[PDB]
Formats: sequence, structure tokens, C-alpha cells
Amino acid sequence: KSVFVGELTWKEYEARVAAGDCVLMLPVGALEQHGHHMCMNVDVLLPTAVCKRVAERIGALVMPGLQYGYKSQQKSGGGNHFPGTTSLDGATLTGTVQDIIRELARHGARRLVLMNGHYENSMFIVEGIDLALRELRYAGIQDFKVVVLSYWDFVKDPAVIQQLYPEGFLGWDIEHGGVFETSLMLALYPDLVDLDRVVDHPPATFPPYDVFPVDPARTPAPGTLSSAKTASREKGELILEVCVQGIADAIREEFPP
Amino acid sequence: KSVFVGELTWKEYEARVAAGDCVLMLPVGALEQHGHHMCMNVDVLLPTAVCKRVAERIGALVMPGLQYGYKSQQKSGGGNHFPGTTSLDGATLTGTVQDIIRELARHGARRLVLMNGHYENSMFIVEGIDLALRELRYAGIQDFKVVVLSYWDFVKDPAVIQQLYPEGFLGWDIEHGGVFETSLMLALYPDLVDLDRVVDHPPATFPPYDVFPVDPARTPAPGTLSSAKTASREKGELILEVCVQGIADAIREEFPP
Amino acid sequence: KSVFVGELTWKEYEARVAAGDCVLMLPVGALEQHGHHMCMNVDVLLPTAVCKRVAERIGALVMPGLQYGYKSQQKSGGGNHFPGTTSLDGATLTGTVQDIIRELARHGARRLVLMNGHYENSMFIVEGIDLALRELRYAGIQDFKVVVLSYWDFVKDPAVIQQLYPEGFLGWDIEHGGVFETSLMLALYPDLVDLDRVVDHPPATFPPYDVFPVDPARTPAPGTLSSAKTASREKGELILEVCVQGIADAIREEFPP
Amino acid sequence: KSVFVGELTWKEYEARVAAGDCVLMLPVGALEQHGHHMCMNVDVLLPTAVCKRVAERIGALVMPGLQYGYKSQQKSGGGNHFPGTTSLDGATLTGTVQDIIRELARHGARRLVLMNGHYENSMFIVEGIDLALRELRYAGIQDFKVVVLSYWDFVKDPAVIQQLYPEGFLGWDIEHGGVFETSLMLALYPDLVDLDRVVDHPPATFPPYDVFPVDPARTPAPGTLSSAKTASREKGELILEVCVQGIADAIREEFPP
Amino acid sequence: KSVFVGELTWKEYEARVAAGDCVLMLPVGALEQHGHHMCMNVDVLLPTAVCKRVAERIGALVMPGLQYGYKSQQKSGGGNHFPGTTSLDGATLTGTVQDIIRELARHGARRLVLMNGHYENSMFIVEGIDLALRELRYAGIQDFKVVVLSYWDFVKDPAVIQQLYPEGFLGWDIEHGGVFETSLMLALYPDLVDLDRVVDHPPATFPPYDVFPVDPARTPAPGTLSSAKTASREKGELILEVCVQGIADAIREEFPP
Amino acid sequence: KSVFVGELTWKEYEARVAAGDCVLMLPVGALEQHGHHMCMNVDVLLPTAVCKRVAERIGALVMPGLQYGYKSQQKSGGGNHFPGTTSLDGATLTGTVQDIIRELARHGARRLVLMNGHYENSMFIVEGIDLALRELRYAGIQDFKVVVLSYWDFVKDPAVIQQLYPEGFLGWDIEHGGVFETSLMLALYPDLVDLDRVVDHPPATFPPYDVFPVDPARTPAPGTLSSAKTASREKGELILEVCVQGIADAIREEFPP
Ligand SMILES: CN(CC(=O)O)C(=N)N
Ligand SMILES: CN(CC(=O)O)C(=N)N
Ligand SMILES: CN(CC(=O)O)C(=N)N
Ligand SMILES: CN(CC(=O)O)C(=N)N
Ligand SMILES: CN(CC(=O)O)C(=N)N
Ligand SMILES: CN(CC(=O)O)C(=N)N
Ligand SMILES: [Mn+2]
Ligand SMILES: [Mn+2]
Ligand SMILES: [Mn+2]
Ligand SMILES: [Mn+2]
Ligand SMILES: [Mn+2]
Ligand SMILES: [Mn+2]
Ligand SMILES: [Zn+2]
Ligand SMILES: [Zn+2]
Ligand SMILES: [Zn+2]
Ligand SMILES: [Zn+2]
Ligand SMILES: [Zn+2]
Ligand SMILES: [Zn+2]
Repeated sequence: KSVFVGELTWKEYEARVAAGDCVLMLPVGALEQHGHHMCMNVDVLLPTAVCKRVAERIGALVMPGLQYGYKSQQKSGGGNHFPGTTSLDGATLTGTVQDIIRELARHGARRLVLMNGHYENSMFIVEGIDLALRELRYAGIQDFKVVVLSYWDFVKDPAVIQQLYPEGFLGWDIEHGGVFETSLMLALYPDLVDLDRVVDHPPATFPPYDVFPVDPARTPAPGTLSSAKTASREKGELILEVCVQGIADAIREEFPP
Repeated sequence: KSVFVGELTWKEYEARVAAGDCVLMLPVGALEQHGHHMCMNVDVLLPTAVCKRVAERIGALVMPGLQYGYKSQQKSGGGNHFPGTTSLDGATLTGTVQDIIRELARHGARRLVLMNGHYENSMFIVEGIDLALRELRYAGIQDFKVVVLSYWDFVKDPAVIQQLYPEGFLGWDIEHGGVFETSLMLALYPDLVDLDRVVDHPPATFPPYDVFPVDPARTPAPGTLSSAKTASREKGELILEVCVQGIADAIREEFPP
Repeated sequence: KSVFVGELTWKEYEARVAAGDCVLMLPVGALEQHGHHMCMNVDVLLPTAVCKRVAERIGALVMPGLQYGYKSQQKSGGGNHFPGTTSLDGATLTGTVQDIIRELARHGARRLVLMNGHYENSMFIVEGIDLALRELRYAGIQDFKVVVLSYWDFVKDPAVIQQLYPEGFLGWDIEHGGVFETSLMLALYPDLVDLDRVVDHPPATFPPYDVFPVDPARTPAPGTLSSAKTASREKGELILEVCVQGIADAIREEFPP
Repeated sequence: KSVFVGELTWKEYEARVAAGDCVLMLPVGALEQHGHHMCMNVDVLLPTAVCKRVAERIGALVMPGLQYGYKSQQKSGGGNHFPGTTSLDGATLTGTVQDIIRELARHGARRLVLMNGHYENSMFIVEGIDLALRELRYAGIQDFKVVVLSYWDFVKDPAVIQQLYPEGFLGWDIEHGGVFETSLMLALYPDLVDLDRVVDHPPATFPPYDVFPVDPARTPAPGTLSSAKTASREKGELILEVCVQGIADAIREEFPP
Repeated sequence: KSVFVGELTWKEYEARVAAGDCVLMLPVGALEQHGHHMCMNVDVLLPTAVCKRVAERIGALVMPGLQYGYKSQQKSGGGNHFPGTTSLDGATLTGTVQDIIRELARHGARRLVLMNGHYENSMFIVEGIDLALRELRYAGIQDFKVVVLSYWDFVKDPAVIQQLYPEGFLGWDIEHGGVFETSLMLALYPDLVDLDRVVDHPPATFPPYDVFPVDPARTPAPGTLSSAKTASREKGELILEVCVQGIADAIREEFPP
Repeated sequence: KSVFVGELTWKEYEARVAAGDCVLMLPVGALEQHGHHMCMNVDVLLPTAVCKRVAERIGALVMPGLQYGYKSQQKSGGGNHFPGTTSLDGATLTGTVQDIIRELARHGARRLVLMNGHYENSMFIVEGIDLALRELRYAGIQDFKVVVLSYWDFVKDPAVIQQLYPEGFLGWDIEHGGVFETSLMLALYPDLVDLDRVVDHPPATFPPYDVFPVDPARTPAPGTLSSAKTASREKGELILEVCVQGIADAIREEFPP
């Protein structure tokens, strides 16, 4: 039986919400350049894949993912000047999250996990949540609860980190098109990665400020912020198990049966 | 090679747009109840599948689809009071279309086909197009051209109509969860249809006005506006060929090499 | 005693709402080209005249009409590229409807009929209604009821259609500046019609898609979508009687005294 | 021939704009309580009547009027708590003005007089103008010129002020439903005034601050801010000529042939 | 102890609101040209200084002031074409006021004085208040009360006006950079005024209409609307005492223990 | 002469912009709880003080600061559920930044430094900049340049961190009301800090997700995310010297004479 809301009938969905402890999950991604070696829908594919596996384990349901996210920023995604990257304005993304929460609440759902896969989305997701909860409070509804997370933050264990990051962990911001995402894609969707096309460059660095209009010269030419040369299917399987396990555990604590 | 932009690298996408006559296609759907016998992501699946086949034929590319559409209306989708149906506000959908066109224009793209799969979306797509073209004009850009269509409108041939609907054509508005959509789904995604669960009610009728708040008693209980009892894979293949050929021809005419 | 809210004192209006069953009616029109032979305020004049007569029969009141409507579309109104046509953005029209409903509800009114006279307004009226009912629900109010209708939909009886169209009906979309509107204008405001200036072209036809920017060649040069050559005062008188009776009956059904 | 754009064909309008110096005029009103003795559409009727007469004199055209205006304020209009008064949000009024200027500019018009008839509208009209002119500049259009006025400000001659206000002029703010508007209505629309119903209270006074929520006790009970007991048709004809002459002269100065 | 909320800890603020009759005051200013002789933050400095003194006297607290206000208008502030003047759009100002009231209500505050220092702000403050009170009404809250005032309106007393203006008071609209503001600044912030730089022109006069785009020729070249040649510290101390006493008394009347 | 734009006349400001290389600086803060020991306007005071000193060194000017910022988040500011914290919606803050940039560009300014003092503001500042630059491009203006920075990012040097934190640096997110801000306040505004009121709790830790509505138990009771027990004036003096030097150097690099 599918864990995807889109693949259920309305009667099946209605029955699941009627159970009374139904957890819904919404992947939030982007269409964004991910270097010479990888396709552009990574930020949708990855959180969706993690949601699917988590949902199988905890008996949750997964909503259709948000395919377009906030403008790529130089220090976390290369920058929005790249071809292919197709970004929403903040108000549009916020409004989309807001509308979806409104509707889930109308259905009777009261438990939502927003799983972000594109670094830049976070604060617009937060605003969408706040505006939706504000509206629910207008109608006397205070029992809608949201958990929001970026899936990579669950990769915390010192031992796990040492495997993908031999010379050190430099941050989730510069994991754009690098070892983390490329490894996951080798594990899940190998036909969409070509590791021989990786342009091996040093981890991108930046001064402690930002400049607009964005200057293309300050992003590595391929659009990646770190090299995925050492990425592997094995690394991807490790990340996947650690994420799925950690997120399933967190969701059970926040949304117990 | 994939016809989906999301499955391309940014370099591959850039090269396709650089050729100068590149046609992009954007499916616009919904998450919406489709009766007891069918799943809720039909309005995304169907135009996406048509886009894919058209794109293969004419050498176009397909953008990630809009998964959430405008509020279901009683006379064309059963109504937004149903569980599962998850709808955007008009401003949100319009803004999403507007943002995407802005970004495609930034890439250098100048040819877009919006393929609607949810009846209620049309006017909000139209407004998104207008607002986007207005903004392009502010930059002296007047060579961006948009074709918008709902894929069912290409099924016009009287002989084909009789083959699909022996008892008579009942209008595309009450083809919600009926013979047309169900037949297409039987041909493309048979596991998401269970024809044994079809409730075989007479076609929905309404007076020449609408009432809000939506009154659930005026929609057939299953949520369908007509019966899919006579739906079949064969009808689906006929529809699919008529739509793909007709749309392929139309796009070749409007966007010639 | 006047049926127009604008022609009442606030005390007279207050007393009518205090009866507890008062029906208010809001004409929603446009300023739009209507060919060489007719003036541009038709879409206001016609629903206002119908509202007046319905209100006289059923004891309703009529609000000041919306004078500007949504952008003219090629297939229904000739297109927004014509001179004279003066159109609102979707958000503006939606917001206007939303504000008016808020205010009527504040007065204690709970029964509203929106009578549309311009084809393109419909979905923005729908959104304005939804947003207003949403806000009322925030205040625990769910007894405000809205009927929305386009007045031409009440010309439906086969006997009536045959009498008005002895050569055949051809649809409401291409009844822009054709026999229907022109006949009504000949009956109500003959000084605003010059039938000698009618250009007698064949009915407009279009492919099953739309193109933006609009291509002006696909609209008949005069701006009409069908010929009003056979329009008459008598046809207009029949349309008027049928519309008024039908709408009066519908409103009594939905809003019994 | 008519001076109202709504009563012209699009060809007649196009020809008038093509002449090169065409002045358009837009009345901006309200639906608002005006005491026990006058109807609620005064703020539309009066500037529309003044526009008509000015247009006849100077060869201008008059657009359909804005029927709904900004929220009535206690110190100028009695307050928005009154029945009947039906007010827009600021953003709605601003957007309406903005949309209309955009469209007039599209037609090729470059001269607009906005004639305000409701005190509270002014700053939202100003913002609408500013936003519209900002957008026009984005397209390299800097030759659209707008004159905005409230018609009563043209009553400046001390001899006229004394005829209306022999005990002294107290300001246009408390001139709500008093001698000025009532006199004009007695001259123009006598059937919409019943002077026997005037409540002859002392002129409304307020402290140098404003309180929200609006306190109904601080407005004179009938909703008028001053008594119309001394209003007369003769005074109305005087006001009408003074306004029409003064506005015609101002428009000739600002928009010379 | 400080009367400024910004200079309190959250515990100190919490305790003051917990008392039950706490009055908060919000200065609303502008960054705007004020002639050759005076700095551009006058409209913040002055209401803030008055707020401080009133708050000391009545035991109120003062919120951080709004530093940026609505677009300067020719007849009241010289016009928004001047350098230095940095103005918000109406929606931005309205939204700021709205957000602050929402948050103060969340804290449990129920008494707010908005003290305006920039003529043009008034209607956007009014709209922000209305939108905030609207949202509070959704939650059943009707005990949040707002007093709004422009501080100069409290200089009313005929005797006071004679001392400040022996040769005649000429209205608050042209008191932009003139005797009133300049005198206050000489009393409070003498280093920010250089009276030798005053350009002594006649009081600004305008016709009874406005023109956009703003024509710079119709504003006195220095940007002032009246001459501050006779401004003095003595006049400033009189104004200050009159304003502080008057406003203190008004706030005690409206927000008593 | 003052480095604050508010303290200049419009002529002085105009002259500085006319020089051709004028750098403007805009502090962007918040009104936010900062523990038991410190006042709530810290996030305005601190970046304003740094801006003042930088401006004095490099010959720049400082605009009036944004006093209200985005909603406090649990992991960086304790959460928006605290009293005193007074937060804007995202759209409001974005619009404020957008409006100010528009206006500065109108003055002829082309170089802006946005100095953020409140962690949560960052993405809304980014969106405001993008929308403003988008509008400038509509007018052919592409030479407006913006540098955005949070002043604490310039305390980077290992030797400086070692001196300030002999026990260990634990990150900027939990430097809310801790050693960093409190030390700066002891150096700049000692009367607004009372170190005896510091609650000396262990550093705040959180799971790798966020929950809404915020659970107040996850924030330390005082609202601080780390203890300021060891804060000192001397630490503050060093932070100030390091920040001012680093930022002055960065601005000269990006905006050379
Ligand atoms: C973690 N990621 C992946 C992405 O969002 O592309 C970052 N770029 N920071
Ligand atoms: C054509 N359709 C299918 C759909 O949009 O669900 C209608 N319901 N009218
Ligand atoms: C019936 N009408 C009337 C109108 O909107 O002008 C159509 N244009 N379709
Ligand atoms: C001048 N007027 C007329 C009106 O707006 O109704 C005032 N109310 N002050
Ligand atoms: C009273 N004021 C002061 C100001 O707003 O600058 C006027 N400009 N009219
Ligand atoms: C450094 N700061 C200070 C603040 O924003 O209050 C962080 N919260 N990170
Ligand atoms: Mn990304
Ligand atoms: Mn549908
Ligand atoms: Mn029409
Ligand atoms: Mn009025
Ligand atoms: Mn001012
Ligand atoms: Mn902060
Ligand atoms: Zn990614
Ligand atoms: Zn469907
Ligand atoms: Zn029409
Ligand atoms: Zn009036
Ligand atoms: Zn001032
Ligand atoms: Zn802080």
C-alpha cells in the first residue's frame, strides 16, 4: 500500500486521517544546477526518497513535493545566475506552504513534517508555517503541530562524518553538488550521476560578507561548492540509513502513536 | 537523452537553449479527489505523460510539473470540501507561473507551452502569463511567446468522441473522474485504477448558478461528475494518440524550427 | 420605492436588512469594446437592468455595480489589446468582491447574489467569494450564503433558443457583441446601438489553444465574435423576460422570503 | 455626442485618443451613509455630474466612476461602523487606480483628471497614481500626466463661502451630508433628498486625536457632521457653476489644446 | 528608570504590562528634507521627544520609533523628488503598523498611542490600525484601544497661537521646516539647526489640485513651505510644554487608571 | 561633521552623493528579549555603533536603522513567544529594504552596505535586495551594488577568538544575550547592562529539527542561549576594534575611492 498521498484515493486518505494520529510529510526542494556531473532535480529527489523510507517505517504519508524553491545563494548553492536553476520569490514559496497547511488542517490532519532539501528554503518555510498557524488560531485551532527539518542535519555522529569528510567537515552550506548529495544520488538514482564529469576543485571559500548583484567569478565555474570526486554508492547507503533512522526516531518522539 | 529538464545537467540545459528554437513545456496539475476508483494525482500524471510523448516527438523539454492547483469547483471537480484535495489560492498559483516564466526568460528561453490538466487552473495560469509578460516588457523583452492549452480540448473529431462516449458527449467540465481520465489512467498507470470500485451514477447536473459555501449534497457522493464504468485501456490509447499528435502539430505550427 | 441601495438612506437600508431575509444583488461588469455598432459599458448596463427587474419582482436590493472587470480574452471578448477596454488585474477584482462581502456581512446581511455580465470575471469572483467566506469563518460566521450566476445561462429552454435563433444557437463564448447582447441593448438602450454599423462577418472560430501575446489577426476586425445583423428589440424583450423570470425563481428557491 | 467613454464605441474612443490631446476624467466616489435625508451614492453622483459638465465645456471624456471608496473616518464621514457604508481596503482602492492608469496608458492616453468625491479617498488615490507612474517609467513612458482634485476645494471665493456659511467656514472635513452636498443634490437630484428629514444638530466637534475602534457615541446620531437645514437648490446651482468653471479653467491650464 | 521599551529587559516590560493599565506609545516619523537650515530626521526626533516627556509624566512606555514614513507630498512636505527624503510605499508603512499592533496584543498590551510626526503618514497609520483590529476581532478581542494623533494638533489655544504667530497662523500643511518645527528643534536639538541658513521666502501657495509627476518648480527651492526666520528657542519651549501637557491630559482621559 | 544621514541637511546629503563614490550604510536590527541582564534594543544599538565607527574611518554615511526585524527563532533568539520581542512579517521587512533601496537609487546613490544585527533578518534582507535590484534593472540601472554582512562574522581570527574565549567558542547562533553581545554592550552602553542579573545556565542545545508552535521549555528560562557571566568591557573593546577594522577594510575593497 503506497505511502504517497497522490497515489491514494480520497476515501483511503480520509480513513487514514480518521485514525487520529496520522503524520503527513511534505518534501520541499528546488530545480537547481548541481554541477557538470549531476541533474537539476536533486533537491526534490533526495528528501522525497528519505520521506518515502521514513514513511514506510513509521506508517506516515507523503505529500507531492514542492518542485521549485527559493533563489540559489552564492555561498550555499552557487547563485541564481546559473542557467537551469528556476527559483521562486519568497512570497510565492511562503504562500505555497501556507496554502498547503490550511488545506491539510481542513482535512482534519494535525501533524506535519516539512522535509527541506534545498538550503535556501528554510526561512520561507518558517514564515509559511507561521502564517498558517496564525490563521488556524483565528478559528480556535491550536493543536496543529509542525516539525520542520533539513534532512542532512541528522548526519551528526562523529564516526559517520569521518567517512565522507576525511580532511574535515566544512559545513552543510558548501555541500552543494559535493560528496553528500552525489553519494546519495549514486545510491538511489545512479543513471542521473556521471562521476567522470566531476570537476575536482578545492572547497569554495568566501569572505564574511555577500555582494549583490552576484559576481559569477566567486563561485567555482562548474557550480559546485565542493568536489564529489570521492563520492560513492557506499557513502550514499550510509547516509541514507543514518537519515532515515534518525528522522523516523525524531518523528516518533514528536508524534507518538 | 531525457526530455525532462530536471534530469539534465545545467550544461546540457544551457546547450539546448543556446540552439535558439528550444521549446519548454510545463505541466500544471492538482492534488484532487478522483472518486472511489482512482488516485488523487491524476491531474499531474496525465498532462506530464502527454508532455513527455509530445516532447519526444518534437524535440522539446519538460519542466517539473505544478503539483498543486486552484480550488476544486463543484461543477468541474466536485468541490473543495472533499478530503485529500489540496488547493492553492489564486494569487499563489498565478505567482508560481509568473516566477517560472521570469526565470525561463533569464535563461534565454523564449518558447513555453503550459499544459493544463486541472480544469479550474486556466484563468490563474492566464493571469500568471500576463503578469510575467508585463514584466518582460519592462526590460524591452517582447519575443517571449506562450502557448497555453488544456490537453482534452484536442479531442475534437466527432468520430473519436462517439467512440469514447457512445451515449453522448457531456462536456469537459463533468469529465471529472469519468471515462476520459479513467481511460487514460488505465492505459498509462493501471495500478492506480481499480475499476471495480467505480460508482455508476448518472452524469451530474446543476442549475445555471453556483452556491457558496459549497453544498456537498449537490455533488455525487463519490466525488465523480460522471461514471467511468465504460472506461478502458483501448479508449485511453486512442485519447493518448489523438492528444499527442494534435498537440505536437499545434506546437510545431506555433514554434517552427 | 427604489431597489438600488445607492438611492436609499442608511436608515432605509438598515431597516431592510433588519427584516432578516434581505437579498442583496451585485452586478459585475466591465468596460470593454463591443464592436462598431455598440457602446463599451454593455457588461454593466445589462446585468444592472436584469438585477433591477428581478429586485422589483422579489423585493431585493441592488448594490452599485462593478464597472471594471478582468482582462478580455480573445475567445470570449476579442482580447485586451483593443482600445477602450479597461481591465483590472485578477487580484484587484478579487479584492473588490472580498471587501464588499466583508462589509455587507458587517451590516448583518447574509444573502448575496453576484450577477456577472462579463464572461472573464467568473473565476476572480469565485476567489473573492472564497476569501471573504474564509474571513467570515475566522469570526465563527458560516451563515452568509452567496449565489453567483452569469445572466445569459438562464436562456436555456430549447423553445426559447429556437425562437431567438431560427438558424441555430452557437454558444455563449462567441456571443460577444452578437445577437444576444445587441438584442438586449435594442430593447433597453436603443440610443446606444446603431445596427447599420454592424459588420456581418462569419462566427469566430479558434484552435484548441491560446497564444500570448495575443495575435490580433485571430479576432474579427470589428471586435465582435459573431454578427448582430439579425438582432432585434423583440428578441431583446424575450431574453429580458426569460432571464428575469428564471433568476427571480432561482433566487426565491435559494433565498425564500 | 456623449462625453462618457462607456457610451462610445471603441472606434469613437480610439479616434478621440488619436487626436493627440485627449483629456480623460475619472470620478472617484463611495457608497456611504449621508444622514436621514440623503441617499448613499452622493459621493459618486456629485463628482460624476461635475465631470460631465466640465467635459462638455472642454471637450473631455469621462470614464466609469469608482463606486466604492476608502473606509469612512469618524471626523470626516461619521465612521465605518454605520450600516450601508461599504468600504474598500486601501490596497484595493490603490490597485484599482493603478490598473486603470496602466490601461489608459496602453490605449495611448496621456492626460487624466482624477476627480475625488469622498474625502477619505485622497491618499490611496495618490498611492495608486505613484505606483502607476513608477511602472510607466519602467517602460520609458514619462509623458503621462495626472491632475487629481477633490471638487469642493475649487469653492474658494470668499463671497461664495459666505453665501453657504454666513456664520463662518469650519472646514471641508465636517462637510459630510451638510449644506454643501445637500445643496448640490437639491439642484441635481432633488428626488434623492428629503430636506424635511434633516436632523438639525450642532456642528460636530472632536478633540485633536482619533480613537479606534471607532466609538459611535462621538458621531452625531444621524451620521451627518453638520446640519443641512439651510441647504437650497439656489446654493447648489451656485456651487455647481463655481466648481465647473474653476475645474474647466484648471484643466485648460494644465492640459492645453 | 527608562520610559523607553528598548532600554528595558523583557522581564521589566513584562511586569509593566502585567500591571493591567500599561500605556505604550509609538512615534511615527520620516526621513525627509527640511530645508537648508535643518536636518532630515526631524519628524522622528520631535514626536519621540514629546513621547518621552509625556511618558515620564503619565507613567507610559515608548516603543522604538518608525524612522521611515510615507512619500512626501508637494503641498505638505515639498515633494518626494528631493534628495535625502527616503519614503516607504503605503503598503509597507501600513504593514509595519499592523505587525507591531499584532505583537503588542500578543504581549497582553491593550493601550496604544500612535504619535505621528510626519503629515503624510496619517491615512496609512489608520489602515494599519484597522487591519490589526480586524485580526484581533477574529480572536474575539475588542479591548485593544488605539489613540492616534499628530502632535501639532494640540497647539490649539487661541492665546498660545497669538504668542507663536502674532501676524497670523497659516495652517499645519505649510509648517514644513517653518516656525513650528524649527522652534522645537532650537529648544531640543540646537546643534541640528543653523538659523543663518534659513532661506526667507513667502509662504507656499498652490492651486486647489495636485499634479503628478510632481513639478519641482511649484515648491520653494529650499524645500520649506514657510520661512523659519522668526523661529526661536522661546517659541519651542512654549510649544513643547503645550504639547506635552495637552497630550498627557488626553491620554489620561482615554486611558485612566 | 555627522556621519548620520538623519543629522544632515538635504543639501549636505546631496553634495556627498554628488561626489560620485559615496557609501551608505543601513543598520538592520530588532526589538527582542535579551535575558534578565540586558535591554531589548541591542540588535539596533550594536550594528549602529559599528556603522558609526566604520563610517568615521572610511568617509561613509549611516542611514536610520531598521528598529524591528523578523520573528525570533528558538535556536538563534530564544523564540517569538517571549514578551517584549516585537517582530515583523517577512513581507514587511522585505518591503522596507526594497523601498529604501529604490529611494537611495533615486537620489543617485549606488553603493549600500546593509549591516545586520539580528540573525533572523538575513534571508528577508536578501529578498528585499533582489526585488529592488530587479526593479532597477527595469529602468536600465545595473550599477547599484549592495554588500550585506552580519557584523559578528568579522570576529574570525583564531587568535582573537582565543583571547575572547579562553574556554572555547561555541558558535554565533547561541550568542544571543551571551558573552559577545553583552561584552559589546558593557563597552558601549554599560548602563543598559546589569551583569549581576545574568543567569549562568549551560549552553543551549537543540535536536536537529524545529517545532511549531515553539515549545518554550526548549529555550533556557531567561531567554539567553548562553551565559554572559564572563562578559567584560575589555572583551567588548576588542570585539569593537576587530569588527570596525575588518568591515572598514572589506568596504574599501568592495567600494574603492
Ligand atoms: C545542502 N545543500 C544542498 C542543496 O540545497 O543544493 C546545500 N547546497 N547547502
Ligand atoms: C477535465 N476535468 C478533469 C480534472 O481537471 O479533474 C474536469 N474535472 N473537468
Ligand atoms: C456573453 N459574453 C458577454 C461579454 O462578456 O461581453 C461573452 N463575451 N461571452
Ligand atoms: C467633503 N466630504 C464629503 C464626503 O466625502 O462625503 C466630507 N465627508 N468631508
Ligand atoms: C506638519 N508638517 C511637518 C512634517 O510632516 O514635516 C508638515 N509637513 N506639514
Ligand atoms: C549574534 N546573535 C545576536 C542576535 O541576533 O540577537 C545571534 N542570535 N546569533
Ligand atoms: Mn539546493
Ligand atoms: Mn481536476
Ligand atoms: Mn465582456
Ligand atoms: Mn464621503
Ligand atoms: Mn514631514
Ligand atoms: Mn536577535
Ligand atoms: Zn542540492
Ligand atoms: Zn482530473
Ligand atoms: Zn459584453
Ligand atoms: Zn459625501
Ligand atoms: Zn517635518
Ligand atoms: Zn541580539
